[PDB]
Amino acid sequence: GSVIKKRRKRMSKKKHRKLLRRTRVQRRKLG
Amino acid sequence: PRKGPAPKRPLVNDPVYGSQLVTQLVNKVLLEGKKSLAERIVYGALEQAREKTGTDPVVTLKRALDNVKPALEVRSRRVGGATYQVPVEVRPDRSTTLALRWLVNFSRQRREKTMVERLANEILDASNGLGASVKRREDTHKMAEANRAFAHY
Amino acid sequence: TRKCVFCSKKGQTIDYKDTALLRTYISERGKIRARRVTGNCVQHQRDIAVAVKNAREVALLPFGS
Amino acid sequence: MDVDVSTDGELPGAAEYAREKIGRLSRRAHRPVLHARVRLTRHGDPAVERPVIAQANLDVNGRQVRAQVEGVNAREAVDRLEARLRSRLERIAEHWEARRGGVPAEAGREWRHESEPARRPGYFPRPPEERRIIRRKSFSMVPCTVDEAALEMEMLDYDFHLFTEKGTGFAAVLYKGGPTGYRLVLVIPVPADELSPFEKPITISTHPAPCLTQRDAVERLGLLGLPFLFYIDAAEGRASVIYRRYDGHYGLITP
Amino acid sequence: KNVPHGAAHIKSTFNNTIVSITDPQGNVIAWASSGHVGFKGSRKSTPFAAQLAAENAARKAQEHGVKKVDVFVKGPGSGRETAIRSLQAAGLEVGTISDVTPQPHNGCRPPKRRR
RNA sequence: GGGAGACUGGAAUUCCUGGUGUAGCGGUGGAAUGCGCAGAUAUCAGGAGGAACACCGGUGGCGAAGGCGGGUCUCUGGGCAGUAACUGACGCUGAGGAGCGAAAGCGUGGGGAGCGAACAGGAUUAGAUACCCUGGUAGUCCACGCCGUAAACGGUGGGUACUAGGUGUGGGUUUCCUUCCUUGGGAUCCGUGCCGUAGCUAACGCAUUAAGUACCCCGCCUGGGGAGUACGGCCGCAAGG
Repeated sequence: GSVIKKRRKRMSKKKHRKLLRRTRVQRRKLG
Repeated sequence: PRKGPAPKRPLVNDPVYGSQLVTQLVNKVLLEGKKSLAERIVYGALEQAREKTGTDPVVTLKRALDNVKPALEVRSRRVGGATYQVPVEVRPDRSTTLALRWLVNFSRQRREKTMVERLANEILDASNGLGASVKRREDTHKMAEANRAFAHY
Repeated sequence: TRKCVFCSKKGQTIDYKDTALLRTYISERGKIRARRVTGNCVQHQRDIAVAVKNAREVALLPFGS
Repeated sequence: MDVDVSTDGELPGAAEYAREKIGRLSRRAHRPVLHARVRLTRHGDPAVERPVIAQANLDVNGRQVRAQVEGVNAREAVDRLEARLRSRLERIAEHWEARRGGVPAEAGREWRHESEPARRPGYFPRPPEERRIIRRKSFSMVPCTVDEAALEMEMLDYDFHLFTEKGTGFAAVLYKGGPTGYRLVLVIPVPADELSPFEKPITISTHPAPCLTQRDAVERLGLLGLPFLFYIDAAEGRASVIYRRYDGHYGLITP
Repeated sequence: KNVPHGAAHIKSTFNNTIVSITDPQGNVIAWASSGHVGFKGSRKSTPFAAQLAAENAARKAQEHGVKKVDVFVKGPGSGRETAIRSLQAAGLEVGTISDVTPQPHNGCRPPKRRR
């Protein structure tokens, strides 16, 4: 199939990973 | 010239000297179709050279040509998406054309107050190896030598 | 093509001691010749390669002279 | 950068907005821009959904870059025109950073229109694997002079020729010496006086033909790239000339 | 000194050629480089620069008493052909030609591919 | 080249030492950082150390999958063929569950030649947190353990029976040309490719190694985003799953 779907999925996963990197310390302090 | 070489115009010999070279010279110095004036200029220059040196116009003209005739030149060649100044061998016809063009052009920048006198002085200096056209030939040969490394393509 | 001289009824055994039988199978640079240019079967080609390597290890053939 | 805007009809404020929006693209162009013009028009018919028409023309160092857009108002048309012009200038760059991925790379991998054509020798490849020597001429070893050897060259249409010299009694090979004339190579170099008299303008190679084996001769020919190799064979002790043939094998001429 | 017989080592890389004449015990007696004959930058990767360097090294060995030499070529082909031709052309007799290029048996990791 | 352990071989890169030896070497599309003139690069001799095993070497072998080739020895798993001596349906699949599971990554202790995230400069560019160049730390390596993900793909779950062929190639048995040397050819069992019937498909294509004809068991799907995300829970040192 076309790689457009894979592009959407990788963008979503990348954004989630960046969010996790940004809030790692806050999650640890609240967890 | 995409479909092949074009035919050459067979220019005729001169009346008062009987040589192809002087006719080529008058065609080179020709401007605006004033062929009579160009012929007058060339004939006067040849007579001035004859009076100054005492010999025949044609022999000293040929000596000047051989003095200013180039054998190697430099052209911009693009190989592999990159351009270089490649030295190239010059065909005899191109060498004669370049020599005559240089002679005329450099005689046009002289300071002898008249086209006939400027042309006579330039041809005499080229015969003796002192003309600016000789210097141009020396410079173009030097430039061809300096880029010899690019001669393999 | 060519013949596997070992699959024949006169096929000499492959050993790392008999150096001439191996020298006839390596190129002039000492590299092991390919199977197609030789024509031997796969098992005999592998045995030849193993014998050549062993002979090199015991200093009987040069390492790419 | 200076821009001239030739508006039309009633477009109040469109000129200044277009001027200030388009003049910001000068830094985007990688070459100086000259006489950059813009034009704004409005469709008289109200039936057009996008009535405003914007056109822009730039002269980036002799290269004409033009764009045209439609919009519902001056601001939208100008913004779309700016985006279009930015895309065009991006595609125009032509500087090295934008022309570095299209230049042919590597040596054999990948092929392009301007990729360097493969250098092919006159002979069929026939790689060292099963190259062999399947041409062995022994045309003539009757003694000859330089002129006679040259004539025997000419009608045979062969660049080089191996004979035996008259005066020396030694084997020799003549070949075209290029613009210098012809060149003569002997098994043992001798001057011209001992060499039989001649009229052709030739020169003699000062080096002697060396002694070496068949495999060594093939290796020297491969690593030296000459059209042939003239040598004294080690085992035979006599002259020999090897040349790469027209089928890929080596042509060994022996007495 | 006087060394009638020696060896010639030619290292032709992708951007330079180095020619060194050597007393067969391994001692360099005269060397000429591609950049030593007036070239610099990419200009010194050309076969003509290899020709000039080989001729210069040949003269710098000839006045030292070297007559007959044997050549050891090395490196990817840039000007090896012209290097040996120039070595011969400068009056230096060539004994034998040997290709001795360091060929690893798949050792060390090569640098990553360019793009 | 299925796996584990032990010992060990050579080419090459790097570094060190000592000769010869000079003014450049290196690098690119072109250059500059950089190295060298305190003796570099080059060449020879010697020494130290780490990693990977050129030729053999392929659409060829083994393995359930990941994956697996320098050599030798020890221990060990699986497969195929023939005889059919033996037991006599003991078979298939398998929710959960357990085990193995590329690379990257984490912990402790070693090792560190080359390569090299990060990080420095050089260069290109309007801008270069990049592509190119010079250096370069983790890491790549070894031992014991963690994690449990991949375009972990043939994007094709496992078992069985049947349905035209033709031709490569790997392994093993046998009849006839018969020299019996020979891919001689035939027959047969087990793999691994290519082309092609019927048949199937939306088409591309698959086609005895089925995506054909049917039977048994398991997993999974019910429009696209939101989202394999939030909450809750389990595992994990952590990343995270």
